[PDB]
Order: sequence, then structure tokens, then C-alpha cells
Amino acid sequence: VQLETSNDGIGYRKQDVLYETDKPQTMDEASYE
Amino acid sequence: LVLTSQSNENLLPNKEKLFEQIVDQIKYFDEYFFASGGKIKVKKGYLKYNFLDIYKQPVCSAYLHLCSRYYESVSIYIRLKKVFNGIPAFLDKNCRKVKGEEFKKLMDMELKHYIDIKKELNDEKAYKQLMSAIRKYVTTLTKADSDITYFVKQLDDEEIERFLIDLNFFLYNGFLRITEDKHLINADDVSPSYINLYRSNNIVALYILKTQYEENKLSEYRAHKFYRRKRVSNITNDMIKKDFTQTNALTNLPNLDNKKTTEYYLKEYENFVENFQPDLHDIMKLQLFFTMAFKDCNVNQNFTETSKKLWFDLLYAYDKFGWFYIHPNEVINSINKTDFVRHVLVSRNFLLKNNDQLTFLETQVAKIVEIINLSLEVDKSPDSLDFSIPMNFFNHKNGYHVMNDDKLKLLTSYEYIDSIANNYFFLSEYKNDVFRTGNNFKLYFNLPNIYSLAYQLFNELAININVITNVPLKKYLKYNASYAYFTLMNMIGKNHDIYSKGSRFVYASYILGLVFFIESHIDIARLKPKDFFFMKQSLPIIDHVYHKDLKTLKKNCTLLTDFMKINKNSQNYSLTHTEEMIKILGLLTVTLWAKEGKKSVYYDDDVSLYRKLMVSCVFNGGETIQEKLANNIEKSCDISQYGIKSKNLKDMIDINLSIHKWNPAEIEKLAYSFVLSCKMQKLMYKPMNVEKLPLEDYYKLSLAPDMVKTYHCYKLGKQAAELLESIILKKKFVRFRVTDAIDVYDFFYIKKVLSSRIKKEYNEFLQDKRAFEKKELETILNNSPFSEEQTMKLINSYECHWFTSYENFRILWMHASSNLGTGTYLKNFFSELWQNIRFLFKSKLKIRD
Amino acid sequence: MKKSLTFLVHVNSFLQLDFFHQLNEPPLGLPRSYPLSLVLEHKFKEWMNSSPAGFYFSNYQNPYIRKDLHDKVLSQKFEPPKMNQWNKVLKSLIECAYDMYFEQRHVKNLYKYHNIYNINNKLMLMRDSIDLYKNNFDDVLFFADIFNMRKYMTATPVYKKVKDRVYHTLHSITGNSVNFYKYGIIYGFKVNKEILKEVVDELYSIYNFNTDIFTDTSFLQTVYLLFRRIEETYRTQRRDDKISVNNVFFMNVANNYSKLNKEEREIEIHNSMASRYYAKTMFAAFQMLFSTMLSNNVDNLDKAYGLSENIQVATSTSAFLTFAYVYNGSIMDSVTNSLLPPYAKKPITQLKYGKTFVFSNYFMLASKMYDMLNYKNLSLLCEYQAVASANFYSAKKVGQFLGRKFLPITTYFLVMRISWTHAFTTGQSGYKSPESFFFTHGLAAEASKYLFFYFFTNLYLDAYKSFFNRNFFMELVNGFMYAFCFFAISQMYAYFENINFYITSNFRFLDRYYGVFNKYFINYAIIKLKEITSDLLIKYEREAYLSMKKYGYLGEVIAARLSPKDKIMNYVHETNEDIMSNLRRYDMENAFKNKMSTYVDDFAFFDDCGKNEQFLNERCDYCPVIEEVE
Amino acid sequence: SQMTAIKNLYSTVEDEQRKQLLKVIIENESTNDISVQCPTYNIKLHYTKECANSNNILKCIDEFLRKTCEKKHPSADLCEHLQFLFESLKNPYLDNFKKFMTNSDFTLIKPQSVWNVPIFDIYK
Repeated sequence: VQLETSNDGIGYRKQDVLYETDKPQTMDEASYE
Repeated sequence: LVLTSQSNENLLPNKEKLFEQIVDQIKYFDEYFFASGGKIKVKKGYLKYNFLDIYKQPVCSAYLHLCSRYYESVSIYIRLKKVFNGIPAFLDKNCRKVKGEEFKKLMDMELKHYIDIKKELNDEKAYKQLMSAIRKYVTTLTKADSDITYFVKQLDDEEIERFLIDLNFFLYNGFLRITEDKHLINADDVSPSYINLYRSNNIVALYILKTQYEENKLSEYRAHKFYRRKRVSNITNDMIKKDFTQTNALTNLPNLDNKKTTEYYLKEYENFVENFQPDLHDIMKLQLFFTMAFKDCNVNQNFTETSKKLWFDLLYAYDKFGWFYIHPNEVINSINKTDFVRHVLVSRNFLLKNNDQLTFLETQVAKIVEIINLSLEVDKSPDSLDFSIPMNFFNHKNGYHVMNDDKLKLLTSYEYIDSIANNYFFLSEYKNDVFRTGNNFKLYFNLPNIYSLAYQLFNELAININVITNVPLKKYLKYNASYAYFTLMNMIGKNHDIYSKGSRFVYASYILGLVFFIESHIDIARLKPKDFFFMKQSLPIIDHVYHKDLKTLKKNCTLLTDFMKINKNSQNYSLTHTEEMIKILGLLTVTLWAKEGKKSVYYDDDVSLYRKLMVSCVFNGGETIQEKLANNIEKSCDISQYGIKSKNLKDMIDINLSIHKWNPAEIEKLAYSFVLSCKMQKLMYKPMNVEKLPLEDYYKLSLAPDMVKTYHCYKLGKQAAELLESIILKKKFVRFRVTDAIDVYDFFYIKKVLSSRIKKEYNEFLQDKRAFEKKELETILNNSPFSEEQTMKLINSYECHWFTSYENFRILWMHASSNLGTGTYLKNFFSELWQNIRFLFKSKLKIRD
Repeated sequence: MKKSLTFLVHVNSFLQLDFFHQLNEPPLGLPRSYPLSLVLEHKFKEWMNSSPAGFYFSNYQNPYIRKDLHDKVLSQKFEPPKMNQWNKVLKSLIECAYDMYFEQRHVKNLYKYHNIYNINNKLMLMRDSIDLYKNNFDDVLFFADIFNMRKYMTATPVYKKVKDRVYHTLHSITGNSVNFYKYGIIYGFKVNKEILKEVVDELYSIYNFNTDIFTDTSFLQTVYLLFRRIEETYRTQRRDDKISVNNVFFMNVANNYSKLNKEEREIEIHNSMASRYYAKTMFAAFQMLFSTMLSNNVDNLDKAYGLSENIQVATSTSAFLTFAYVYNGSIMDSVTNSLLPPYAKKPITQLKYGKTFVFSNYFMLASKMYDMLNYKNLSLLCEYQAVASANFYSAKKVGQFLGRKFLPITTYFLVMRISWTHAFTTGQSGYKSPESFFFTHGLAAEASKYLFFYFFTNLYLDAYKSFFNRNFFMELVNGFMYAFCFFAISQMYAYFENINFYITSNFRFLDRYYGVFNKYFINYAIIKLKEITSDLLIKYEREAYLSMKKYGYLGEVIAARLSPKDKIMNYVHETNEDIMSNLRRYDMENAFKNKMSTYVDDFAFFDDCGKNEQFLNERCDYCPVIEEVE
Repeated sequence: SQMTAIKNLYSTVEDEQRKQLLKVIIENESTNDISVQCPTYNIKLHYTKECANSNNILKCIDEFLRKTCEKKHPSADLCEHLQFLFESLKNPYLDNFKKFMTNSDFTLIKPQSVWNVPIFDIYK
């Protein structure tokens, strides 16, 4: 049975929420170059 | 050298002479042909003439692409006459039911009372045995193959009939049976050639010519053994020099014997028509090939008297001495054994879909090679200067061999080939249909670009190279250089691929050799926009991070000048005329890669940095500008007057070139002005140090020449970059505002000498702006030995480069905001500030009168 | 049949811009062009977010934003963004990128300054693809040939008889090597709605009357062989060779193309395209058309909305909750397409760039097919998939950083993550069989019940605040859950590039999935929808949401205990085409043996194992014994 | 994210047999799943000897780990791994762990799941 823990993971820090919004989805990488 | 422009009066007799060579190629059309109504006629006096000795006649040499269409349509008509008249002799021995005399009564196409056999033969046991009998004769001729011979036997009785109907329809009427899918086909497309048989779906007719008349008679799978045999021995230059010695051209160089090189190529036209003895009806059809081939005589697409003389030289150069851009033995060694199936199938598609567009190109080069001959016939006396300087600042090592004489000249090797490239860009007002291959009498003065023609065939190659992979080969086209260099070898060599065999292209190959090599290996504009971003955008430099990219230019340019050598051998190397004319045509294609608009390559602002330093590199024998100038200045003057250590010499030449929109012709004038000044400041002044400058020795910078001045104007720009980076990292946006962004520039106008304790000075500046301003002047005006009226003149005369324009004002902020341009909040905050900072520059702006 | 599809935009026109954008040198002082499919993939994402209906859902978590949404919905100021609003933006975007080819340094020398006659045949084709697209920009759909069964041909040409139509067997249909085009080759055409309707009624009149000679998958087989013979009667030696049919980059136009008239070039583009592309397009028209004429359950599927509160109004709450689902539908989830094994993976979900551009043009094909057949609700429901096609980038980025317990969107995509492992996770010679991914299991229908009760609680709480809950809301779910039939069923049409997907016995998937769902939904309409009040509507929400968080918690549990060495999971994710085809017949045949039932007892195991009773651990429906023979 | 972490990893890794093995993972990201899954570490201990005096099993392992960090028992691996990992989690997480060996009020051992019967499974 699940117990909700404080989000503190590598993917799950509060810093990581803002970092992945800082870089947008670059058109350079979706071109595969 | 622009033919349309009527400005120069010295060259007006030379420009007028060149047109009357081009008008005179109508006289070769008039002497054979008559225009009645809309159909072209042979003249009535020329009804009897055989037209087999046209190669002896001058109209073949003046219309090379047209004469080559002729002896395709004669060599096909001779060989298919030999085969179809071989049938009734062979029908007797290898068929029991139908004999060859019955075959002649069946299908004589003279009108009596279409040539469909089955409704006329009306005998089924004869019919299936006759179709068996013809199939025996077609498999008789194709004995040397296993795969084609397999493909002949699989044909039905009905499918061999369409071979027999169309072969007889061709020999009786001279043109093919395009009755299927007929909306597309023009008049010339019906006319017989190795392309226009294949497009007409007569593949069995190709099977005959592939086996017993032309080489590589084996199929495609055995072709990997073929081209390794057509590898030849390497030839020593002492063998080469035995041929060039007998002739010397106008440029005082060795030349091939042109009456020999013409006589070499004409043996393939002699052996086509050697033993053919025409009948009465044969001459009536040999006139028809002569009308279909030479219908398309045009004043534009003619070969003039120069390009005619050169096109035969390079054929004799390539067939004997192997003188393409890439060595012809190198190409076959580059192919792996499995891959020869892929390489031939590209050259099948590339030459089928572009034989119209190539034969337009090879004529369009012939206009520009004519004008390169006009370049050598320009009087070069008045623009020469007699005196000479001990180090070549202005002479170019890969220019003309005429221009390579060690004298300064007012028009160097560049501006000629810059003017030849200007010939394309002067445009008449009204538009022209230059591309129309029909007969025209008019001479269209607008010329389509030889590069933008040949770029469109690069687009067709680099499409057809991407058959081999599903990845688009965008950056990786440089490693698939073999798929192009085999198609080039099929063009300038004998085109061994009979399904796509056309006329030989020399001028199309010497351009598409260089156009493919420029647009694949050394092109920079179309690579990805983050990588090599600086060479794509011509700007001043403020930090010298970018010098590792500069060595890729020397890696790319020395790769290009290795490519552009016609002869690869360097043992006993010696220039010739035909190599020189192609080297000049090599410099043309490099220039047209760069120039857009009527302005020159060096002086334009639209054209990139990279093209400006590439074109300057190719003239200098593969040296960069920064290699050329540093080698010159360091031997010509002692730079240690100005404190410039010999390591950082190449950075300064880089630093000053970046000022004037990356202009090599501008900085060459600056560097030699610096060398003239370096000899004279050495005698009348005490040396200084520009890397370590005191405040008191600032007047030494006032007397410094234009290189060392701006190389110290960099040092203020580099210092203001490393404040504005370190101030942001210190303030971390806590105290960072617009007011700091004003005050960073306010230090930047005031501070004139690089300081050791930079952050110490800036805190002194924020406390007292005006009193720190007096501290600079009271040091300089007291310590300089000149009068203070004089010293204030020397300060105000010198202006640092970052101030005078808005763009040079800009990039100091753009250096920091790109160095901190990762995050959207980091980047668009720096887009927020720069609008406010634009208000600062209006306050600074003054006018000097 | 020939006049039905007119190919508007040629390949080598559009191939130059998306596959070969590196070859195009940009106009001066301007950056390198990105490929046109990416710009139409990326401006499509930025179009929805700037369009107002997309603005509310991307900011649905902020309460003050979404109340402006609900107030427009109840006051009927809301519409989902019609793609007639998209196509006008698309006409500007393509005419830019075409003019950014025509303002190139090398085209402008040849094209602008000189007369257009006899120019290089691309430069004319690069013009005529504009002039055709400008005149008919609303009808144009774009497609991509991803899946190719190419033969081998010996490369010295054979004399082809004119009457010889080689594609007359199913041995001429079969492919030795299978070539995926992952970087995408995009072309365009136009569907003539009337002339197609006058064809596919006459083919359905042949099949229905002459059932003596046809079965379901025999007639579908033989229409595609007509659609290779019509593909071959356009092939001539003038346009292309034998070899240049198989190789797309070897295709060009006739060598005498530039000298033809404007009326003759346009007929040449249609003829030059359909020598290589008449099969895949015209079968894609025929597959959606022929199946929905057969299955009797489409009328029962579209009168669900259309009687009470139809979606054609496009301002009702019925039109809101459907689009509110589809925008969080994220048509085929970017999480789940990384989950699905390569046989059950759609061909369109393999394009390296330009997925949403193909999908949004692909589903509007299916909308026009249902607009032919008077199914105007399904004509509208295909649009929503094409309109909500922008969030294919969003579904990937949800599972990365966005808060799991915060977003209902995240808890939806985590449960749907497990729905493609539902009979897989019970495994704790692989004795289990692979479950049918073409079927949508019980968790997927429950997960869409979550987003309905998530949104309709957010709608109703703003209605009683600002301003017949029994018979109206019953006609709302009867609308809504019978949409989820269609979003599950139309996955089978996406596999249209191959015929060998459809040949299985479950050809009319639209009937037998409907009855399975109708048995499920009536069993949900009887019990949980028996009593409906306002108090129950909140009650059924958090009862589901806690279970969705419970079902969502399973994937964090099970995946940590997995092992790579399963004898089945090596076999399911094979890429050998001889194994790829053994599974695609298997999951289609073994589809409906699975059931739409979710068991609470799936992960409680019996600790004691009688050897005869060792099966009770397993808990699948279809449990064939797998016995090791050595 | 985890996707960025493997991309950050790719610069550091120094074996081509590893770099090719990491390249194929990062290259196939949009088409194929990538998940980071931890291994279990098992805390071996004598139950009745250790957990006799402690109030909870949660309290019990804490009184076990403090014996091992201060200190041959086969939990010698874990207290290495903690001091290695808390060295990497530099300032906040090393201090509270160093404070953990002092204060007996602290519990590092905390339940991730709601516990139900049975507590242990006794292996027949």
C-alpha cells in the first residue's frame, strides 16, 4: 500500500522542475543533428 | 571583362571582336541549312553530299555537343543496319520454315497497294518459328554475356516482334516508334541516341550494341572487373613533357599540339564511318540525322574559337595523362567490390535525367572560357607598376601565370576573375529564355550563372547519392565522395555505361567536379546553426576563443587546393597552358561560390566571413591570409618595436581583419602600410609594448599605426567583456540592473589602458566618475613630452572601434548575453535589458567635422 | 478510380524541403532552414497553445484560469479549434518555406531573372507545387510512405510490354526486404469526394451481391491488386525505370517536363506521383470506406451523441468533455509508443521528425471518409484526434518532471502505461502468452472514465456555484463512452501501409469490439449509473482517483522487480520480419479471447502450491499450456 | 531529469565498450523506454539478538547501523555505501547523517509502505 513520500528525487527535485522548463524543446535536437 | 558594359575604351576593340566570333557561328549554320516555312531544309546544292566527313569540316569543331549528337545517330544507324541486314542471311541457315527472301517480301516498308507481321504472315507455325529464329539471332550476337542472354530468351514471340517492327521502322524512316505515351515527347526526343533508345523502351536494341560493338560488354555484376582493368599505369612527368614541348601558347607556357589532340578525338568519329558505303536511300537518312542533330544550332550555345581549341586538349589530357581533379585511378581504388552495383545505378539515373541539363551546361562554360581568353589579351601595361617590393604582399601565387611576375600591379589577379564573375550579374532590363535549346538567331546578353546552373546539378547528385542510405547524409556527404567521382568519370571519360551513354562532357565535369567538392567538403553555410556559427556570420571579434575554428579553414582550404591541381604528380612538375586555363576556371567557380550582387567578394557585406577567407586562401597557394601576412611582416620589419610577440602575431592579423567586415584586400593595404610605418617608426621612435602598456606611454599608441591601434582597441574590448561577465556572476542578479549596464559602458568609454587590478579601478569609478576621468588626462597630458594642445589632438583623433557604429557598440553586451544564454529566464532577461541600453548610445553620439 | 485522387503536391517538391533541407542554402544574412516537416510540427504545437481553446487546457491546473474556461462552456462561448482555422495558417507557412526556397541565391539567378521556359525541372516543379497548393489549400492532405515491401530486381532492364500489368498475383505483391522510411517522405494529394463515393459504392455493390466469390479478406485483397495495376498503368519508361520505382530518390519527372503547358504540367504531377503512390493513398481511402460500410454497429455508435445533444453544435458541454478528453488523450501516448513492441507499433509513430504533421493530416483523411458516409459525428470525432495531435510532445514530457501526485494528467498516463502490460505483469518457455495490444483492455476504459469524472466534476461544481441530472448526464456518458469505442477502434486503420495486418479473421474489428464494449458499458450503465445525484458524482470521482493512484502505483512496483531474461519478452520485441508477422496475426486472432474485466485479486497470490494447482498463480483469461520438449 | 543525467554521464564515461553501450541507449530515447531502477541492498541481522530491546523494527535497524558505522559483520557493505553516497550529496545530507550517529531520537529507517500482516514472511 502506497505512502506518499516527500518528492526529493533526481528527476523529482524542485530544482529539476524549473530546469526542464528553462531549456525549451530545441529544434536542433528534434532534427537529429 | 563584362561584355555588355560599354565603359572601358581600351577594351572596346577587344570586346567587339569577341562578339563577331559568336555571330560568325551562324555562318556555319547558314552554309548547310535552309529554313523554309518552319521546317529546316538542307540546301538544294547539298542534296548529294554524304555528310560522313563532317568531322573534317569545321562545323563539327564549332558545334561540339551537336556534332556528338550526330555521330551517335550515325553510329547507331550503321550498326543497326548491319544487324537487320544480317537477319535474312542468317534466317536461311537457322530457320527451316521461313527463309530470308520471304522476310524481305514481308516487311519492305515501301508502300504497296503498318508492318504487323501476324496479320500479314497469317501462318502460326511459321510465326512462332520465325520469332524463335529472330531470338536465335539476337542470342547469337549476345553470346559474350550470360545475364543479358538470359534476359533475351525470356522474351515472348510478341515481345520480340516489337523489337523487329521498331528496328525496321527505324532503318526505313530514321526515327523511332514513340507511339506509346506520346504527350511528353518533343521532336528531338524521337531522334536516335543511346539515351533516346532507352527512354523509348527498346532495350533489345541496346542489348545488341552492348555486346558486340561497345566495350564493357559484360553485365553490371561483372563491371567491377572492368573498371579495374581500365586503370592504367601512372605516367612520369618526363613522359608528359615530351608532348607539351612542341607548342608554346600566347601565355609563353607549354601547350599540347592542338592538331594532334584534335586528331586523337576524331579517330572515334572516323571508325564509326570507316567502312560504311552509303546507298542512295542511306544518304537521304544521313541527311535526316544531320538535320535532327544540327537543328539546335544556336548563337548562345556555340563553341567559340577558343573553347573549341581547349575542349580537345582536356580530352587528350584526361584519356592519356589522367588529368581530372580527382585522379582516375584513385576513384576505382576507392570503391569496394560489392559497391560497384550501387555506383553504376546512380550514374544511370544521373545521366538519364540530366543529359539535357548537362549539354546546356557544357556550352555555357564555353562562353566563359572564351572570356578568360579575353582576360589574357587585355593590355596589362597601364595597370602594372614598375617598382617591386622584396616580399610579395600583393602578388598571388595561384593567379595568372602572366600576372605572377613579381611587380606590384593596380589590378591584381583577383579583380580580373572578380570581373569575370561580374559578367553574370550585370543584367539587361528584359527577361530572356536562354534555356530554350531551339534554333535562335538572337544573341541574348544576359548569361545564367555558371555556378547556379552547376549547383542545381549538385542538388540532383546529392539526391541520388541518398539512395544508398535512409539517413539524409547531410554532413556525411563528404564520405560518400565516391558516388559522385564515379559519375564524373563516366562523363569526362568514355561513358562506358551504354544505357546512359551520352556525349563526353569536359566543361561540365571540370565544374561539377569543383561544384560538388565545394558544396560537400568545404561548404559552411548549410551546416547546423550552432556549430561553426561564427564563420557563418561576419562580425568583429571581442574574445579570441574562435581560433580553433580558424585552423579548420586551413584544413579545408589546403584540402581544396590539393583538389584543384589538374596534375597530381610533383616529381619534375611544370605548368602548362591547359592546366592554367582550368586553374583560372577553377578560380572562377570559387569566386561565384562567394559573390552575390555586382559588388566584389572582398568588399560585400552580405557574403559570409568564411567565403571571404576561403577565396583569399585559394589565390595564396593554400596559405591562409594569416599565414601569408605573418610570414611577410615578421621578415620585413621588427615587430618587437611594438611589443608584439611572434606567437600573437597571427592573432593581431586576425584581430584587424575582423574590424573591416573580414576583408583581405583591406587588411593587405593595412599590413603593408604597417610595414612601411614599422620601418619608419623604428628609426624615429623608442619602442613600446602593447600587451603591457603604461598610462604614461599612451602617447606611444597615438603614434602607432592602424594595426597596433586596433589591436589595443581589442584589449579594451576584451577587458570590458571580462568585467561584464564577472560583474553579472558577482551580482548574480541581486544588484544587477540597467544602471550597472550603463556604468559598465561608462567605464568602457573612460578606461583607455588595460589595467591589472580591474575590479579595483571600477569600484573607484562608481564612487567618482568625473574625478576618475581627470585622473586619466592628468597622467597623459603631463607625462607625454608633447604640448597639451597637441596631446589632446592625438587623443581625440584616435577612436576605438567599438564606439563608432551601433553594431560595434552592440556585441559587448551580446558577448555576455550569449555567454549566459542558456536558460529562457537567463536569455530573455538579457533581451529585456538591451532595449534600455539602446537609449545610452544616443547620448554618446557625436559627429566629427 | 483514376480520376478520384489528384496528387496535388509532388514528392520531389516536398522531399527537397523536409528530407533535404541541408542541401538548400539559405537566402543571405539569414539562418539555415530547418526542415519543413519540423516547422510544420513545431508551429502546429505553437498554434494550439495560441489558439484560445488550447490555452485553457495547457493552464488547466491554475484555478483562476480554468474558471474562465468553464464559464465560457456553460455560456457556450467555447469551441475546440477547427482545423479550418489551422489550414489558413498552413497556407502562409508553406508559401513562406516555398519562397524561402525561391529567394535562394541559386534559384533566383535562374528563375527570377530569366524566362521560365526549359529551366531545370525541379525549379519548375518547385513552382507548380506552390501554384497547385495555393489554389486548393483546404482539400490537401499530406502522407508519408513509411512501410515498404520492396522486391529485388536485377539491374539490367527488361523490355516491359505496354499491356503487361505485372502486379496480377499475390506473389507480385510480396516483399523480400522490408524498408522502413523513418526520416519521412511527405507528399500531398486531394480527395474528390463525389467521384470516390461513386466508386466505393460500386465496389460495395459488387461485394454485397457477389458474396458467392468473395469473403471479407479476399475482396480487400483484390481491390489492392487493382490498386497496384492502376499504379502500374501510370508507370512508363519515359518517367522512370524498373529500378527508379523501388528507389524513391531516383524518381524524377519527365525530361521534357519544363517545355509543357500549365494544363499539361498539372496532369504530369498527378501522373508522376501515382506511378509510385497510387496504391498507398487510394487503399487508405478504401480501407476506412469499405470497413464502415460492412459493420452494422456504426449507426449505433453515432446516434449515441446525435439524438440528445449532438457535437455538431460544438458549443455544448457534450462537445466540451469530448475534446477535453482528446486533448489529454494525446492520441497515441508518447509514453506508450516507447512501451509498445515493434510489431504492434504503428508505422506513423516511427517518423524521426514530423509525427504530428502526418497525424493531423492523417486523421483528417478519416474525417472526410466519415463525412462522405453521413457519419457527421465521426466526421467530427476524427478531427479532434487531428486537432489534439499537437500534444504528442506533451505526453512525453509529463512523465519526466511534472508532479505525479499533483497532476490528474500524470496519473492518467501512468495507468495507461500499465494498460499495455496488463496481462503481462501477472507472470510472477514463458508460460504466459503475449496479450493483444490491438485490443484495449479494461484499464484503458477505466482510465477514460477517470478523465470524464475528473472534468465533469470540475464542470458541475461551477454550474451549481454560478447558476435533470438524471436523464441528461446519462445521455452524456452514453455519448462519451461510445466515443472511446471509436478512439480504440480507429487504431486498426493506422496500419494501412501493409495489407497483411488486415487479412486476419477479425477483419470487421468495428463490430466485435463494439459488442465487447457494449457488454461492458451496459454492465456499467446498470450498476454504477443506477443512482445519480450530485453527491454521488463527487463520490464516484475520488473512489476512482484513489484507485487510479493505486493502479498507477503498480508500475513503480512491478518494474523494479523485472528481469531481462524472459523467454517471451525477448520474443515479443523481435524485429525479424518473419517473427514480426507471426505476432501481428496472433494478436488480431487472439484479440477477442481477452476480456474487458479488471480484477482486484490479480496480484494476491496463493502461497501454497499444489503441483496440479500451480495454474492459480497465473490469472490470464487465455492460458494455453506451453510444454518444453527435449 | 533522468534523461539529462545519462546525457551528463556520457561525457564522464571513458570506455568505448561502455560509450557505445551508452550511446545506443541515449540514441533510442524517443522510440524506446529508458528507466532507472535501483538494486536492493539486503540488511542481514540476527533478529532476536538485536531487536529485543528496541521499540520498533524501524527503531531496531538504526541501533544496528550505528554499531556498524562506528566500527566482521556482513553489513559492512552498506555503511561504506552510505558514506560514499553522502559524500556525493555534499552539504545537507552528510551533516544530518553525521548528526545521526549522535542523537538517539533520530530514525533513519522509515516505512515507505503502509504495513500489513504478516510483518515477516517465515520461509518454510
